[PDB]
Amino acid sequence: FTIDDFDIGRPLGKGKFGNVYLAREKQNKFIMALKVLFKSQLEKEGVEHQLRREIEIQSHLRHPNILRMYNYFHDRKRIYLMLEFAPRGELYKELQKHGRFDEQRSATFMEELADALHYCHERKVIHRDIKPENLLMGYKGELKIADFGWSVHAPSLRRRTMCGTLDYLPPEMIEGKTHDEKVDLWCAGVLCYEFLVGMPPFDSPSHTETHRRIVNVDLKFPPFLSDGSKDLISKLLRYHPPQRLPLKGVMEHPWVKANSRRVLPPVYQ
Amino acid sequence: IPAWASGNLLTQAIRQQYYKPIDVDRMYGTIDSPKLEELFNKSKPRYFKR
Ligand SMILES: Nc1ncnc2c1ncn2[C@@H]1O[C@H](COP(=O)(O)OP(=O)(O)NP(=O)(O)O)[C@@H](O)[C@H]1O
Repeated sequence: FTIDDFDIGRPLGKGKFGNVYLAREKQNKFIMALKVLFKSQLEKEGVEHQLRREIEIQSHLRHPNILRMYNYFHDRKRIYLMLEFAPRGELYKELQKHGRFDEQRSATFMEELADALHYCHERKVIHRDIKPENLLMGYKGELKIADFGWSVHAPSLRRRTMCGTLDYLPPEMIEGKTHDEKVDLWCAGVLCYEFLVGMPPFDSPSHTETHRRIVNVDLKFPPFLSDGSKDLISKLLRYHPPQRLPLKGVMEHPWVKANSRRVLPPVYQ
Repeated sequence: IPAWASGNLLTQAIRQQYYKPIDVDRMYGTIDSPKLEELFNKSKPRYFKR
């Protein structure tokens, strides 16, 4: 592919290394997003290896709830990623606009998330930064995991890297322990709470107080939450990684079953 | 902004695409890609013959 295979429509957003454009591939008139990255900026920042790893991971995943990277190409100055267009845009914007999601919307997102994450884990990919800002939304509002920045393929070894986002950090990262794929189970629980409440569960005035709340699992449920939703969150936000509810458990949880209105997109044929 | 990319023509084309998915695996996934280790190296132009 080259840039002249596409009609450029309009900017969708400014990334750190270039813009993302709404584009239409000329030959099939197929609408996609083209993410443009400047090679010199990437090299200056020293992110080449990180970018390679992110592309290597995202470009080999095929799931309805993971944003697809169809292909990629480069020219003299730019690297171009050909991505699935998410017509309903950023999840975080929707949550901010509404303040909190209702149970139906939240359960639906949870089922989609757990399915995408299970797909990942079956391939020994750990995501490591699930939060609303890393999620986009499809035509029917389907969750799409979009940012694989912190992800890793971890076939054998446990990991040590502190990664993710303050409010979402699992206790084991804060304590300097090794971690595994169960980090994603914890983050799923933080996400479910934020969806329903509109604030993450360990919100605090300082980074040290947030860490303290996390490692103590100082979870205080607002009285408006349903017993089912509290049950799921409680089962994900376990101090001990091995005790967290598995992703198949999230999919099977009664609150998810009773409230989710998940619909699988049409597929070719 | 070209017309295809705004308001209604866009809305309409997105709907159309959701319900008539293309064989992306074939249409994009069989097409060659640059090696990852070559992304930061020399871009060679598409055409060179004499
Ligand atoms: N596939 C997409 N479909 C629709 N909008 C997109 C898509 N990808 C990116 N965008 C929009 O483009 C914006 C910036 O792109 P993104 O890849 O997120 O960079 P960012 O969010 O600024 N983070 P980074 O690129 O890491 O700085 C996003 O916030 C979206 O609003």
